[PDB]
Amino acid sequence: PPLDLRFWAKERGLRGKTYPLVCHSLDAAAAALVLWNEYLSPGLRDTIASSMETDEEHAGHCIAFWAGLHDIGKLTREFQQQIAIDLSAYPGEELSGEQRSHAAATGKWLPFALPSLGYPNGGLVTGLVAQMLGGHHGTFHPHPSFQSRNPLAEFGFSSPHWEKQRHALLHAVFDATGRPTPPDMLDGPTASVVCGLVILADWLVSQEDFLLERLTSLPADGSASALRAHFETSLRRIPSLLDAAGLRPITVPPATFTESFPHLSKPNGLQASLAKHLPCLCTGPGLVLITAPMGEGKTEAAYHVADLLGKATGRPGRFLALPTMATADQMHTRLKEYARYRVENTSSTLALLHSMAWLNPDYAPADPFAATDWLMGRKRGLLAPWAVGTIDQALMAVLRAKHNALRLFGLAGKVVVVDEAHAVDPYMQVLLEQLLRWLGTLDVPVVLLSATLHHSIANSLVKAYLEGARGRRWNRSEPQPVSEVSYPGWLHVDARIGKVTRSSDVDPLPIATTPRKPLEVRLVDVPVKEGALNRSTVLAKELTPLVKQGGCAAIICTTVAEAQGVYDLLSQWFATLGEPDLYLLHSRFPNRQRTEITATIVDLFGKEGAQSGRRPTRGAVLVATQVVEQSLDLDVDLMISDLAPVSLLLQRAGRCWRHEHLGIINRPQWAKQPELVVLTPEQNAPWFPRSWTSVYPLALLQRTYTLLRRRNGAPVQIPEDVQQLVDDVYDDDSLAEDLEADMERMGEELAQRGLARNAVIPDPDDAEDNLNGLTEFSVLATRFGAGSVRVLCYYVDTAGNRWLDPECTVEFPEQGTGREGRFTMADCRDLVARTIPVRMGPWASQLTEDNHPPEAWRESFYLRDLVLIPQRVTDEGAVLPTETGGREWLLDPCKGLIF
DNA sequence: AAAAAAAAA
Ligand SMILES: Nc1ncnc2c1ncn2[C@@H]1O[C@H](COP(=O)(O)OP(=O)(O)OP(=O)(O)O)[C@@H](O)[C@H]1O
Ligand SMILES: [Fe+3]
Ligand SMILES: [Fe+3]
Repeated sequence: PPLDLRFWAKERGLRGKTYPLVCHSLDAAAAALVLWNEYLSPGLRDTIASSMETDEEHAGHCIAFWAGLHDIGKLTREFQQQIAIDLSAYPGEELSGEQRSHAAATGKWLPFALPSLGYPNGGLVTGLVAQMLGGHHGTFHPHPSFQSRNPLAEFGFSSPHWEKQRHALLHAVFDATGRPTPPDMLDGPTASVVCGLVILADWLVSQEDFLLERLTSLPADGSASALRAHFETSLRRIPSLLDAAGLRPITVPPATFTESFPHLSKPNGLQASLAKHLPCLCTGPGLVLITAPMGEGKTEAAYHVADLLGKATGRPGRFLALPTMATADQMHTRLKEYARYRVENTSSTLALLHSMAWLNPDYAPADPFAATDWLMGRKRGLLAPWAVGTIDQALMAVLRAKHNALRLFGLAGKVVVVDEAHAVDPYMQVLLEQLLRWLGTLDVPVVLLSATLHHSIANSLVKAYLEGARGRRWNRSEPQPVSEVSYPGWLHVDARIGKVTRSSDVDPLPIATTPRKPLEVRLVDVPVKEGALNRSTVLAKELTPLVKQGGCAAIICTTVAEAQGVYDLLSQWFATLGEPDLYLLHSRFPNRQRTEITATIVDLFGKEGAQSGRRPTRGAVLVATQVVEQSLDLDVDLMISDLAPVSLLLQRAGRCWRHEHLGIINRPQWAKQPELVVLTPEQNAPWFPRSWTSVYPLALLQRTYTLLRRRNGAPVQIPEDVQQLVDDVYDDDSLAEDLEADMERMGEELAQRGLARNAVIPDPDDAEDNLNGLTEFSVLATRFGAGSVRVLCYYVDTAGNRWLDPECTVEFPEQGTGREGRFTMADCRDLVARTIPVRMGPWASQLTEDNHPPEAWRESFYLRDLVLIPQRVTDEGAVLPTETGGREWLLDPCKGLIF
């Protein structure tokens, strides 16, 4: 029949005009086709068409055709009546009162009209294909159940009229994408990825510019050719939409190590053995597990590994996963330059992905690889050709929430690399395994970078990759894929056969790293007052040789109020000198402050301060919480930690003479050997302050302590005794002599790993025929725990007006400085910098209205959920600690927040 | 009682 163009698909923002539903549908079908050819990785396209068991011109045409049917659900009365419309020639199909999403309806009508064209009635293919189109807005719906023999009617689709036009529309786009015949196979994992494709497509033709332009040349009627005109017009315009979005693939030409990295003069022992023995092993899709110490160039190795795996799997896309927004920021630069160096001269962006990437002004817009607008959008990030972000951005592809199959699509065409794997806790590990699981089944090649990593984990990781690859999980009988991990050393995994080639099997060197002097480890007992450590005594003793001959020392404390006491203690102790330098650094400083301290600190004690002689010849001490453990270019002559689990101590203590080998540092006399003094309480099973049992499992401290007393002051070889210490503290049972406390630890780990299984999507086997499991729940974390809120201290005079400074001269912003007083990214960036991150606890449940921000701010994503912390200021101008949610707060200039 | 991450069509 002649398909009437009165049926619309868009009304929003057209200035009273409407866009016909055929036209939106074709547009989508075009965009989906273009995508297929020009955007998707070659190796991806193959994985999909292979899983459909077909050729690609065909595969992309079926995909082209489907994607056009995504909004067919809009052809119901419930949807089209919303705006003014004359449906006098379409009686019947009266309102139900159900209010079905058009998407759902699409998923509902499709499985009983697709066989018209050749699809298996009840065929898993028809099953999957209509389910994934019905989920074209990021929620999947269950396969339609029905009791009669005429479900098209059971589901509402009952008018002969309306049903011809649904068919006309069905038929129109069938004609356009070339009447493609149904594939034989299609499964869940492929179909969710194909979902992402359709979604990206619905988005690209949904923009107002595109639409308003197409709005000037609407075909005059439903004729197969008026429509073939339009389908061809849109076919023509989509590529320029890719270019606006910075979507073109970043393609790097094959090269050696030395060619890729001209600048790097000498390859690393590790690097030489990778660049040599991997080209052969990279037969196709598979996994590389690299593991080695700090500063051993793994990033550079990684960029390379990726490229071999890149050619092997038709995958130029890049995602590099990092443990913090910080380490991501830095690495964004490292890869942007690597791209400028490597790309052939001849508009594809390179993305920064984390919550804060708007507040970076060197990234976000107001150059090739420059971030574009469109790509700045909310879930899009992972759709960029290359991209570097936090690991959380990727695990969000395997939690159960909306658009996780967009997130999957993005990850699919790329090589993916996660650094500092060792970082992840039990909760995140479980999330990762399942990502690795789903990437396994999807032919995406994977790189894992780490420092020393415990074996159980390494096993579990690659095991997950292989369970995904082959399509069946592991047996209790089946012989574990990993039994020992070598530090340093690498490891390759093949998809085709699941062969775990180690380093020791392809080459016997052993891998060369930096040579460095054995670390001293000194258990030092400490007296106890009121449950916590009084350290006054032992501090005067260990840092007396600093106050005399100079030096660089670092004191690490388990908690924040601790390292604040240990700063006061030290601070008074220099007021007596009176004429070393003294620094404090934890998580509780306003962002603005935290940065510059970090800056000063990685200048003095950093590698750039030895090379520039800026390293302080007078004594210098730093007092830190576990902030030290992440991303700090430091080097200290002496270090003194409180006990932690060994894994953390050995990384806390990687800083000591981290740049000794450069021989560009004179160490003080007293600084004989690289030393870690480790505080511990004096006893009366081993016991610890509650504040240590609170952050670390009592059992884990107790083991670590005993694992050290088992050496009696013997030194730790590096990098040779490190892996045996990380494996053993967990593995040995004989280190545990409190069993209640050591069973609590194992229970608490179950707790976390358990919660994570509840967050995650299904194992791909289980999603073989049913996508509905993917987005179904009843906000999900990428991290176990209560989390942090951000607080902003405002100051209040007795009037009391509100100020941003204790000097009460910068009025509190009731408004912004953009047009109409809206807040801006520049405005938020400024504002956010005075906010400080405070761990959720009972206090946040007792928040009065003067802790809840101005109404102007509720309209801003960054500012919306800020908690305001008042700090009263006297008439004589003094900051008093102030009541807020049942605890006294005081932002101190030199110490940070204090509650 | 640590640190760490976290409106679309
Ligand atoms: N041949 C080489 N040997 C040692 N270092 C090198 C070499 N070539 C370059 N470097 C530099 O050494 C540093 C090594 O740090 P890299 O970026 O590899 O991180 P890493 O400490 O090795 O591991 P991670 O990625 O976890 O930080 C880099 O700054 C790199 O510029
Ligand atoms: Fe839709
Ligand atoms: Fe749509």
